[PDB]
This record gives sequence, structure tokens and C-alpha cells, in this order.
Amino acid sequence: NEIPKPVAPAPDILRCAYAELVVTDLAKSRNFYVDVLGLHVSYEDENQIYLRSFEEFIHHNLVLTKGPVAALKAMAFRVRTPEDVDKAEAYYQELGCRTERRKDGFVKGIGDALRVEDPLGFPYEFFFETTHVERLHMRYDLYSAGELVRLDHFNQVTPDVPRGRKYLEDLGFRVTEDIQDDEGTTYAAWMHRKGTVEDTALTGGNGPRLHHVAFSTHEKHNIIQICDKMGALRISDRIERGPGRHGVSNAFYLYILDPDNHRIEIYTQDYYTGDPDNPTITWNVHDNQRRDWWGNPVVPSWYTEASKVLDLDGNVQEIIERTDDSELEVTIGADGFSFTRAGDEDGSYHGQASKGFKLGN
Amino acid sequence: EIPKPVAPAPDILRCAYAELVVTDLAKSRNFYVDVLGLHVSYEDENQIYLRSFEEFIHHNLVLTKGPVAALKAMAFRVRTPEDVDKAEAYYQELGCRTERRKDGFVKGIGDALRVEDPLGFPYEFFFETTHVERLHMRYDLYSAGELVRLDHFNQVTPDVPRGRKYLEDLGFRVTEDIQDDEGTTYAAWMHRKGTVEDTALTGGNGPRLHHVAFSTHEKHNIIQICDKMGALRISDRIERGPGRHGVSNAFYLYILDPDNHRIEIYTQDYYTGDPDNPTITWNVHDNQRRDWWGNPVVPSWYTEASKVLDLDGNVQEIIERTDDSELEVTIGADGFSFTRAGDEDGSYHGQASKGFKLG
Amino acid sequence: NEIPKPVAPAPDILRCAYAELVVTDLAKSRNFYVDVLGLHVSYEDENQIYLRSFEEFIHHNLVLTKGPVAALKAMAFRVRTPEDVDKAEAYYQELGCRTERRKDGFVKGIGDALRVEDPLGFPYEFFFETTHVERLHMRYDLYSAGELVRLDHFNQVTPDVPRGRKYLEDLGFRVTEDIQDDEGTTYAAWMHRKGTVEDTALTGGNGPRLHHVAFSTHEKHNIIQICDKMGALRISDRIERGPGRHGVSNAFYLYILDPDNHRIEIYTQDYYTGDPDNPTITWNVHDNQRRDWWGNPVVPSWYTEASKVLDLDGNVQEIIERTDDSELEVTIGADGFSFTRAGDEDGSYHGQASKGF
Amino acid sequence: EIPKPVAPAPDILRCAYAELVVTDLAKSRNFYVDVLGLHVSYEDENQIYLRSFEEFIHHNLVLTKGPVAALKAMAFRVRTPEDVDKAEAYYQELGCRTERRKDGFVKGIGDALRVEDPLGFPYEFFFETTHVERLHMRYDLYSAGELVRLDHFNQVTPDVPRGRKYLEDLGFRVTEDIQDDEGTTYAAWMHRKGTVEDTALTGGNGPRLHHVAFSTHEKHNIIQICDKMGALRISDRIERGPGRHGVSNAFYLYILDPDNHRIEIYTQDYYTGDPDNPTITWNVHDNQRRDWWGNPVVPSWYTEASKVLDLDGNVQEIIERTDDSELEVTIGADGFSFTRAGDEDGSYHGQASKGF
Ligand SMILES: O=C(O)Cc1ccc(O)c(O)c1
Ligand SMILES: O=C(O)Cc1ccc(O)c(O)c1
Ligand SMILES: [Ca+2]
Ligand SMILES: [Cl-]
Ligand SMILES: [Cl-]
Ligand SMILES: [Fe+2]
Ligand SMILES: [Fe+2]
Ligand SMILES: [Fe+2]
Ligand SMILES: [Fe+2]
Repeated sequence: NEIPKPVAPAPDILRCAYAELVVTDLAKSRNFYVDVLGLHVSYEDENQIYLRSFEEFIHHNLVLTKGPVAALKAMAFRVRTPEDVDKAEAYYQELGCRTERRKDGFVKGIGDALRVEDPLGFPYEFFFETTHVERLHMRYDLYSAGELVRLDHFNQVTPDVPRGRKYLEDLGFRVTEDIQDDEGTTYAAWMHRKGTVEDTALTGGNGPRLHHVAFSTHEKHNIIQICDKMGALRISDRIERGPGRHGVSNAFYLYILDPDNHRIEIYTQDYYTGDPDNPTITWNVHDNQRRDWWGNPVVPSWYTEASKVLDLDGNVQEIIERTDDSELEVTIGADGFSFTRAGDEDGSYHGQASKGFKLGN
Repeated sequence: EIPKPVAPAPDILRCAYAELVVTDLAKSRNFYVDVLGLHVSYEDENQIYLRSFEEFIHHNLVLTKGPVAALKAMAFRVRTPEDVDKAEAYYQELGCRTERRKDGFVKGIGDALRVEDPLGFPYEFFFETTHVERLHMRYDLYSAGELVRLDHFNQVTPDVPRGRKYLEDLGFRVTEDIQDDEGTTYAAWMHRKGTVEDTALTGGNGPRLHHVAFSTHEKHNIIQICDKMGALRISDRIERGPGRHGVSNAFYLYILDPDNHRIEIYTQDYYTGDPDNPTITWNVHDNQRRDWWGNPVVPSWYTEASKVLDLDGNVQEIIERTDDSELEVTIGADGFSFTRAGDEDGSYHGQASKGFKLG
Repeated sequence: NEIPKPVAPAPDILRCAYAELVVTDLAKSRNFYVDVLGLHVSYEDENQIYLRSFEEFIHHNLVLTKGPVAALKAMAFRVRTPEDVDKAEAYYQELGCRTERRKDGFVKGIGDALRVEDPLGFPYEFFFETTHVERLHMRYDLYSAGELVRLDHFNQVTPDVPRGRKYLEDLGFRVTEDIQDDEGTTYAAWMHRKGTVEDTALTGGNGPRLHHVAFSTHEKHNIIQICDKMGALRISDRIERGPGRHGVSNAFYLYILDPDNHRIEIYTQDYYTGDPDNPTITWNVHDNQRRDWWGNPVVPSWYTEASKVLDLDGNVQEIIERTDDSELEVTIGADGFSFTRAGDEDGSYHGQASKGF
Repeated sequence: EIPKPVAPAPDILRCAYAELVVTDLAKSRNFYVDVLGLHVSYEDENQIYLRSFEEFIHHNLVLTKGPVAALKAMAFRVRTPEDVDKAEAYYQELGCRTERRKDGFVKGIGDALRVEDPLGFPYEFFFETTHVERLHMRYDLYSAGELVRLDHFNQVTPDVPRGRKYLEDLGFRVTEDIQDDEGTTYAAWMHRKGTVEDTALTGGNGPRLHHVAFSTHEKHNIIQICDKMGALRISDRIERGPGRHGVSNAFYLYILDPDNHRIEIYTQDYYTGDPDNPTITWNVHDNQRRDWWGNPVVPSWYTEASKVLDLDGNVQEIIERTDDSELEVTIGADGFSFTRAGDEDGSYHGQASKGF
């Protein structure tokens, strides 16, 4: 059921800014994000770790908060002015959503902040005020071979992609690419404020769940190094998918799994989307170069597994099942189909994945 | 067992070129020149002679039109003219068929010996070759995917220790191999030129040619070949990869030519030229041995390979492997692999890694 | 003399979009930009070549226009809406600047467009409407080892940097980085709309002149390849400066010279500036890591040479002399000084450039 | 000329390590370990032993505390234990001073011969060495600037042809050199291991050690060294580069340690292992021979180099080059260079390139 456009003006959103993830063992999670991935510690204590990327000047891009149930607690967007936090509150109230306003922040290093249970069941935060820290962008004495330089985007699993898409468009996100079929189904969409392919993205599936948080690197070899290091640490089982070239976004990518199975994407070298008539690219769901441009098969966990999300009380949001067709099922499932060249039987796949693989039992 | 000759082994420098029989010369040319960017040393209606960016000998690859795609010769350069005579005496003592041509079998090679070796493979040994313009600083020509050297061959043969011993007598030194705990050898890598490999043995029905490998300068050059193949909408000819190898530590990719000949693109293995270079043995169930990142080995990699010819140009008969199959013991329905030895977490039973089973 | 802030609202400027460069030999220029640099032809004829980068979808990033005097004819910024072109027109009219509007464009592939002689003497164009073309961002069948992927920025030589900076700020550009000394002089400033370090930048010097136009690559090796190719073509003398790591911007860079001596920068991997309180970085002019972070010396030509610019009638703009201190003189001239570590005599340079020259 | 011994030459595999005397061990450690990321094989209060990422022999660099910074030994590994005996006979026949230590001069080397060679350089030959963990897949340790192998040495010596013929007799093959039309040789590069160089000769006053070179995997690893040096505010210790070489075709950088020992970082030269590997001669006036992009060579690169020690640890006396100077004929007041031979456009007279 369609989400109405409020009369109240949308807040002016700059970018994705940070996620707060609940984690079950804080020391194990620190080992992953600090020792394996090289994120920089802005603050920590016995309950939380606050981490930032190489080029960041706001207080953090990631808060790890200890709790009993691993989940997304908030995805936070920075807004352009303090007054945009008021606009966000009015906007979401008009939408009939539950909201919570804290003048001195939910997490350290953030000031006046609004959290909301959005119409798709996701916990969004909007804030302007944040504690500036040392921007480490020229600290090459600290630079790692796998350095994560920026927070890039979030990706959300939600059952009805068009419903979500219209709501985000009204909030001022522009869709850059999407995946559809010839029968009216949308499987995924990507949308931005900051002028890259994405600040958030919708993946069709049971939800609300958080698919991933993405960080970028400077160069492709930096992503290769993360893989290499995970091999040396004998944690290659935590590399879920990749590395690859995306069709959607044209980025070089890797997906890995934190100790609570929160999925992290490492990403580089997408393209500029800031013009308001930026061409929207629609890929057909059966095109086997859409997700991995080289045609490598998409691991089934990538479609089925995602993180729980919390409501404003800290309880897990109940999952609503997708009734639209499943991307997994129509591409690599038993009645699935994919092609390399449209209309060519050669290099097509019927009821199995590419490259000689089938879905595991 | 293959006996060690009394005659001295030829001093082999390196792998030098392969002659591949191809069925459609123009389609093969499109692949090797237009897609992969190899440099033409000579061509006519019957053959295309190709070299890599840094080569100075006449060629690294000869594509010969013929009725049945196959490997016709894998050629090693020897240190001196006299080493061709040494190769001839050596293989005659082994009781192999040999053929000697004072003026070469292909253009740009002089005095050369071809043999049907004890494993059924057509080896060539030569010294003399026509030098060409070494293109190593021709950055006006350099591709985003530039292939810079010929690196190695890889041969499929049923009995790896038997082949390994024979190659050792020939002066190749084993760098890495893959074994299990009950004494089966699945693969071995061996060199002359001070890299991980000049040729390599993969256990399987043979003789078949598994692949020919070319290097690039950097990892991104390999990524570009993938990217270009997607743009050309030939991603279905990317067989496996890209990845980081366990064995060799090289960054890699496997692609298939129009006759299904497999080409590896490879970079950044390590120096093995010291005589006590430490050998590395990997367990066959170690899921990081082939792809260090644990990505699954596609089953065609284990099953498919090119035919090889005898000196008459007929296809060599295949002999079946009786030792255990790497595919079966790792990714088949009774297969298993681990991430950490002894740890059930990150182990895979009856399927491949990353959530796939065999198609 | 301070440029006043209009009552009229500023246009919403998205980004630098294209430059129109007058060149004297269209074929020689084509050889440089297409054959050497690999830019993509959107359109050409006997008078003009329209070129774009690998990831662009608007008609072009660079127009080469044959003419008698090599010069910048227009530096063009795209605005957010058609109504922003009206805003630009009112804004510059209130500034008392000469303006010209053409509903059907000045160059092919651009629709309704306003050109102005701006208060610093530069020919700015603002436009929204443009013909979309095939975006080549996944055409890896065409991708060059030196591929130029985006237009990034322009850099302008102007005698009074503070005066220009205030005007650009009023127009909506935000200063990301600058170079000053301890005596109240500003030598350079960088400023943006699109959320990178720069869409345009001001270099203190006699002006108006165009210092350079900059294009991006994906990776540092792509810039190295441009140098390697120029060596192979035996045109290494057209490499002016670099490659290097910038202090200001933190980008990896290269400066080369086209056949009419128009300077092109190749640039990669600066940082995100889109937050409105993005911290502004000020360097001291004597800091020998401010321009090349590795302390490589800046050749004098980089400071003294720059392209002519045209007025709306196509005539060369008269050059006004800088009276503020010269960055060349104070760092590498006879009485110049630079340091590696502030306050350390070791690694400092008196009356000469770094690294032995 | 240095006569060829009748005794057989030792079979030399490769350059293996250098022993550098340093004046302040902790400062040197900071440079080679904390800045450059070399891996500790052993240390104590007098010495630090260091290796590159892909090495399995005990070390590639030994830093020894001493009163005067100098090269103490440049060591080549030989193929067999018997090659040490061959090296001893060979240098004895040459009339050179030698010292054999059956248990080595430095830790992790066994039976070793040091010699004061005919050019005044302290060479070591050894086979026996303690194997260590080869770190080539320890990506948990890998630095953004990782030094992966020892590549070569470069020696300053007054008479390049004399040194070249000596090295050829020892089995080194020349790959590239720089000459002029009058017949002067200014520099030569020569190898055993099938790369462009294991050692190289630069014309100048000598014996002095010009540099020791380490390789990286990729060009960005070299860029990272420069960026790191910037961040550490020691950019003044970047001497020359980064660049593409003409000779060798390698991507390069030169930096200076705390005692002004020069280290090259190098990647992506070409294969030279075939015995008829084509030799490349550049003209000294060709401005792309050293830096392919035509960037000027700073005078310090031609004039400055490290002292070397004799076997008593005293500094070797230096012999002045009497052949023409490459500095003088290219960038000095009467020098010149060209971009394109015969073209005055892109030529530099009495001046280096690019405006200096
Ligand atoms: O299959 C793997 O990944 C192991 C391996 C290593 C080096 C090679 O050259 C090769 O062809 C295969
Ligand atoms: O000076 C130059 O640039 C030539 C050169 C090539 C290879 C080397 O290893 C070296 O030290 C110097
Ligand atoms: Ca359908
Ligand atoms: Cl995807
Ligand atoms: Cl600069
Ligand atoms: Fe993503
Ligand atoms: Fe291989
Ligand atoms: Fe610039
Ligand atoms: Fe060197």
C-alpha cells in the first residue's frame, strides 16, 4: 500500500554517515573491525566501540554496541543543517511513524538526533551535530594495505521494492540503477543523495533486515589485500562472495561476514550520479552479468541471509515475507534462467547457477 | 618407472612456446590478438605466430590451422646448440620416438628436436631462433590487459610421481605439490628458470594439455581482461577466477579460447632459483590450496583439457587415472575440504565452498 | 575592490562540466587528445572536436575549437534546473557583468546556455539542457591503460585571490583548501560544488589566465601509463611536472602540455568534501610538502605559464598584474625559502628549489 | 686489465645480502623496520638482521653498529658448498686479500669467504645459511609499501670497462649499458639470476657503494613509500624519483637512510636468463636513458655514495675517475641532453631538463 508524500518538506539529507550494529561479543567484533579490517578507533569502552574510516572527519562511521541479540540498531544519515533534524521529525510524524528525539544524541560523538521506525520498519537516524576528529586522510604512516577509506552505503532487505522506492524518492533519493524483469517485478534498486551510485539500496526479500554496510577503498588491489589477509589469518570462510566487478554500480567489490554474521561490502570505483537527470540503468534479472559482470554465480546466502533490525525499544522487528518473485528462484533455482547474451542459448543456464555450480542442498 | 639415462640431460632454460592446432584461424585470431592483445610476429592463411610484450625470441604461441584442435608441441629453449644433440641422445636412450629438423618445424625456429615423451607429450627442444623487436618499452602499444611473458605449461597425466621423477632427471626442480595423508599425489609444479613453474603436472586422464599461462605486470591487468570479456559479452569464456593461488601465491585467471584451449593469466609468484629452495606440500583437503580465498574450483577445471598430438599429427590415446580424483575427494558428493585443519567450522562436506554443489 | 553579494539568488551549480579550448591546428590537437590521451569523440567536423571522458553521459567534457589564437573560450558549469539558467542571468546582471544567452546553445550538444564575462574576467557558461550520449563507463573493450574517466576541475590564474574567493563563495562554492603565509597573503584556494576538493580553483598570478583543465583516472597506475606512453612516443618533453602526490587535495597527479601549451592535469583519489562544515585545510606557502607531498620541486613554468582567455566577442582578455607576493619568488626564487619540517633548518632550502636544483 | 684466473669461477646464484655499518643502531632500526617494514630475523645491541617478505635465507641486510658508516660486505650466494673453495682459489689467483671463516662472519651465514676484490670492494661468497620462515603469504604482516626481495647492488668504480670484464669472467652477463659515440662507457648492468642486474657499475670515484635495491610487487607499493615519508615529514630523504627507468624499464625510487646510505626501491624489470639476451646500449646524451619520462637526475645521485671497508674494517682509499663524467657531459655547464636525437626542441644545453 502506497506511502503518501507528506505535505511537510523532506529533510535535506547529505549522505549515509554511520551504522550502529549490536554485537554479542565486543572483543571478537573489535578483532574483526580493528585488527582484520584496520578501522580507526575514535572511542571505546566495555560496552561500545566507535570506529571511523581513513578519510572521515565526523566522529565515527560505525558503532559496535554490545547486546544480547545481534542486529542493526540504527542506520544514520547526516543532514545539511540543524533545522533539517526538525524537518525530519515533522516529515516522519506526518507519515505516522514512531520517532524519538534526543538533544544530546543516542551515541557518543553525535549531538541532536532523531531516530525513527520508518515505513519499511527500519531504524533510521537523522543528525547534523557531530564531534569532529582528526581527519586521517594523509596519515600514510597508518595506511594499511587494505585501508577502508570511506563509508559508502547501506543495503536494506524489504519485501516490496516499489513501495520502498517511492518513499525514498519522496525523501529525495534518486534511483541510479535497478533490476526488473519483463513481468512487472522489481528485485532491487539503488538510490543516492551524495552523488555516487548509492547511499542506500533496496534488495527484495523478507524484511526489514539489513543486507550490508559498505566501505570503500582507493584501489582494487586494496580489496585483493583484504582477501589475501583473510587467507593468511585462515578465516577465508568469512569471505562470502567475491571479489568481483559489479554490473550494477560498475564497482569492484567483496562481501565478508563479521563475527555475528553482519555482512560488510568493500567497494571501489563506481561513477558520478550527481546530475539530476542521471540516466537510470535497468538490468534484466535474468542477465548473468548484472550482479557479477564476469558472470560468477551469486552465492545463495547472499540472497537469503541478512541481519535483524531493531525497533526504538531495542526489540527485533518482526519479518514480513516477500510475495513478489524471488531473484534467487528465478535465476539459479530449479525453474531459474540466466543468459550471457540476450536471446542466445549458448552461455545460458537453466535451473542452475553459472560456471558449473548448483545450489547446495 | 622411467629410468635415468646415462646420457646427460639437455640444459633447459625455460618454457618458450606452444604450437596449438585450432579449427578456425580467424576466430582464434580474434581471441588472441583482438581480445588478449598478443603481438603478431608472422601470419598467413595457415598459421599465426604470436609473442608477448617483453619477448625477444620469434614467438610464444603458434596457432596452426588443422582439423582437430589439440596441442601439437610444447617447446623448451635450451642453453646451447649442442644441447639439442644432448636432448636427441637423451630421448633415444629413453626409447622415445624423435624427429630432428635442422631448419625447424615452425617459422622463426632453427635446429629443433620433437619427441613423443614417456608421458605421451610432444616436447620440442631448440636453441636457434630468430630475434624480433623486444616490445618491452612500447607503451604506445601497451594494453590495459597486456600479456608480458610466457610463464608455463600445465600437463594432465594419470600418474604424477612417475612424471615428476622423469622431469627431475631432466633437471626440473619441484617447488610445490598437493598430496593427501595416505600417500596420493594430485599435482606437482616444477621449474628451470627460477619461478614456481615452467611446467606442472595435474593428476588426471592423459596425456592432455591443461593450459598455457602468460604473465601480466600487475593484478589490475588481470582484472581488466575479465572486465573486457564482460564488455564483449563473452563472460561465459571466463572459466575460473580471478583469484589468488595458494600453490605459487600468484594472482590468476583461467579463460577458454574458441577451441576450448585453456589459457591462464598469472602474476607475482616468487623466486625459486636457489638449489635448496624450500618445497611446499599442501594437503588436498585444504580449501586454500588452489584458491587462497577459498573460492570453489569449478568442476570443468578438473575434467576438461586439450587433446595432444603425436609426431604424425594424430591424437594421442588417453590413459585413465587410477589414483584418487581431486574433484571427487574435495567437492564431489563424498568430498570434503577445510579452512582450518581439524576445525569443523568452515569445513565443507559433499559440496564445494561458498554454498554450491556440483552442477 | 570587493565584489558585492547580489540580492538575486545564486544559481544552483552542480559541477564543472566542460571547457571550450581554442586550438590552432585541429589535427595536431586531435592527435594529442584522442590518439595520445584516449578521449572519446562525441562529434567532430572540420572546425571542432567534441570529446568526452569514459564515464560521462552529457554530450562532452571538452570542445576543441579551431581558431587563430589558442585560448580558453568558455569554462562551463552545469546547473540543477532550467530555471537556474535564469537565476544565473539575473545574478550576473546584478553584478554588472556582460552576459549573453542562447536558447539553442553556443556549442553542439548544449541547449539553453548563458555565457558571462565574470568579475575576474573569465568566460563562464551555465547550462542545464544537454544531449545525452552513450555512457562508456563499462566499455572495457575501449578502456585504455591510461583512461581518462571524468572531468574533475578547472584552475584559474587571477591576481587577487581573496577578492575572487569571496565572489565564488557567494556563488555557492565552498573553500576546501588554501595556501597562505604569516603576513596576510593568500597564494591559492580550492573550492567546490560537487563534493570533491575542487570544481574550480584560484592560483595567484597575473590574469585572467587559465592554469589548467583536469581529468581523473581510476587508479594511480593509469597516470604512470600516460608518462610511460609519452616516453615511448618520445614526447617526454611535454611532461611538465609530476607525477606526484599533491599536498593540497591529497590527489595523485600529473601535468602535461598540449600542442598549444594548454596545460592538462591528470588527477586521482582526492577526498569527500560534501558536508557543509567540511574542515578547511590551510597550508603555509613555505611548506615544501604543500604542492608535491614528496617535496619534489615545482618547476618555474608551472608558476609563470598559463593560457589566454577570451571575452564574449572572442578577443583575448587583457592581463592584470599581481601585486601580492609571488609564490615562485617566496619559495624558489633568489630570496625564497621552503622547509620540510617547520622550524628545522635541516631539510630547508634558501634561495633555491628542493632536491639539489 | 684484470687477468682471468685459470681457476674455475664460483657459480654465483644471486646477490643475497649487504652488511652496512651504521652509526646509531636505533635510528637505523627505525628507518629499516618502522619506516620500510623489513622483517627482523635477529637483533641485539650491536646488530639488526633483516629480510624481505619473500626471502627464506636468514637475511638480506645486516646493520652493524660502528664508528664510521660504510659498506662492510656485499654478499653473493653460490650454488654449492664447494663454490666457496672455488671462490677462494679464484681470488687468491687474482692476488686479492681473502679471509675464510668456516662458521661465518655474521649470524645465519655459515662457511664464508670475504675478499678485497680487484676493484676494492668487500665481496662475500657463501652457500650455507640458516633457513627462516618464508613470509611470502603472510598477508597479515604485509605493508602497503612491502619490500619483497633483495634485487641488486650498484657500485661506483672509476673504470667501467675494467670492472665489466672482471665481472664477465665471474659469469655476470651485461644486460644494458650507457656509452657515447667517442667510446666512453659510463655505466653497465649485469646479472646472474635472470633479471636485469645483480650488481651494476656506475662510473665515478671508487670504490664506493652507490645503493642497495629492494623490489616491490607493484608500482603503488613504491608510491606508498613516498607517501609514508611525506607523512613522517622526512620527504627530504627522498633523493630522486619516483620514476620509470629507461635502462631496466623498472619503476624506481631512491631514498637515503640515516647515515646517507642510498636504497633503491624497484619493480618490474624484464627476463634476461637466455644466454643471447639482447644487450641494450643507450647514448649518454639521451634524456630518457635514466628517467624515461625525462625528469632530471639530481647531481647528488652522481656525486654521493657510501664508503666501503677493507677486511680490517678500515675505509678503502678512493681512486678518481679519469674518464669523462656523466654528470658533466649531460647536466654540467658544457653538457647536453636530447629527447629526440637530432632535435633541438626538447634538448637541454648547460642545464638539466624541465627548467632546472
Ligand atoms: O589451481 C590452483 O589454483 C593451484 C595452481 C597454482 C598455480 C598454477 O599456475 C595453476 O595453474 C594452479
Ligand atoms: O639511473 C637510472 O635511472 C638508471 C638505472 C636503471 C636501473 C637501476 O637499478 C638503477 O639504479 C639506475
Ligand atoms: Ca519473464
Ligand atoms: Cl550484486
Ligand atoms: Cl600543486
Ligand atoms: Fe552494496
Ligand atoms: Fe598454471
Ligand atoms: Fe588542479
Ligand atoms: Fe639500481
